[PDB]
Amino acid sequence: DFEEIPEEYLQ
Amino acid sequence: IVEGSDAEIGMSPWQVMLFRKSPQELLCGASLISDRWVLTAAHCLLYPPWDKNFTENDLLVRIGKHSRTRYERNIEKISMLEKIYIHPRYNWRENLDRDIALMKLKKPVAFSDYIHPVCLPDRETAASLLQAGYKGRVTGWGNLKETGQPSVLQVVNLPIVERPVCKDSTRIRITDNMFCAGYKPDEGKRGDACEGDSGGPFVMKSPFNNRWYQMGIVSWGEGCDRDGKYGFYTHVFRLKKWIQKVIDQFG
Amino acid sequence: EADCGLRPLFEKKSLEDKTERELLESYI
Ligand SMILES: N=C(N)NCCC[C@@H](NS(=O)(=O)Cc1ccccc1)C(=O)N1CCC[C@H]1C(=O)NCc1ccc(C(=N)N)cc1
Ligand SMILES: *[C@@H]1O[C@H](CO)[C@@H](O)[C@H](O)[C@H]1NC(C)=O
Ligand code: NA
Ligand code: NA
Repeated sequence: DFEEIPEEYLQ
Repeated sequence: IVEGSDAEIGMSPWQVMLFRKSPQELLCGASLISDRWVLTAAHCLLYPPWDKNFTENDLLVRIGKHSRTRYERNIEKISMLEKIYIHPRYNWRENLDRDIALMKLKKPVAFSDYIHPVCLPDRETAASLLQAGYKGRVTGWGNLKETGQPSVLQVVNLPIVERPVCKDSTRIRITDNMFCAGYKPDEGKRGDACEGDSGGPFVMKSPFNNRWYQMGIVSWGEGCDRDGKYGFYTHVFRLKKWIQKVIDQFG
Repeated sequence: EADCGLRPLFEKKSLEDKTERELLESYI
């Protein structure tokens, strides 16, 4: 149910 | 948080969400103690009985949040972890004694109306305020009931409980590095932390200097908001020498 | 920090939140 966060923060 | 209420905007600007990268989900609460350091419960990161052992690259820290699930554009800030430090004498085998961990951020977070650190107590503030009957405040995005989930950050005020009552409420061996809080059955009012609130702060507002101090970390409890049970919190002051040692050596 | 524990939207502007008085009242 979480909104996707900006791709820049992901790894 | 069970039987709490919606937080006000900016009410707990030190509240941190520990967020799992994949799958994306809430892992725990935590608190901001400086521009580069975040405090949480060790069991949020390491708990072998449940096959839990997170490393730095598994997680993100989300600071300035109010909504549990939304990406709060222009308000929240998301930070990567440089390194995790778990108390070397964290007792996950027995009773969660010394349930504390620090996380150093890769980059300093900018403070704002929604992002601001909490104070850690000195001996005197701890002595003055950690007394049975004195109330603190717990916040988090954890479960609303033992067995759903909140739209926004929840808050509840709870009284510290006398140590013999804490001890008599459980078969677990309680230590000086824990305290408990919550209402007694006879007192009527209720409320408690729950699953997902782990790692979040138990804070008290000093009447001497009007500053908020983090006295506890949400650690453990037998169910949530059960009559005759109490929430247990890591005693932050008792472990402050370790906190300072880590920050001094690695900060 | 020198400014730790003072919230921008509360203490810094001398506004109280809706339940902090409950805490103060318990500090007897
Ligand atoms: N063994 C005995 N007899 N007692 C100790 C039990 C410790 C354990 N209790 S538990 O009921 O499993 C906690 C729980 C898990 C899921 C949903 C609700 C509540 C517990 O709290 N644990 C086991 C390891 C991690 C920690 C935890 O889940 N912490 C999160 C937490 C849960 C509840 C509270 C609360 N204040 N009620 C606080 C933190
Ligand atoms: C947990 O992860 C670390 C690092 O990958 C590892 O060294 C350790 O042995 C693992 N198990 C623990 C700490 O119980
Ligand atoms: Na007991
Ligand atoms: Na209870």
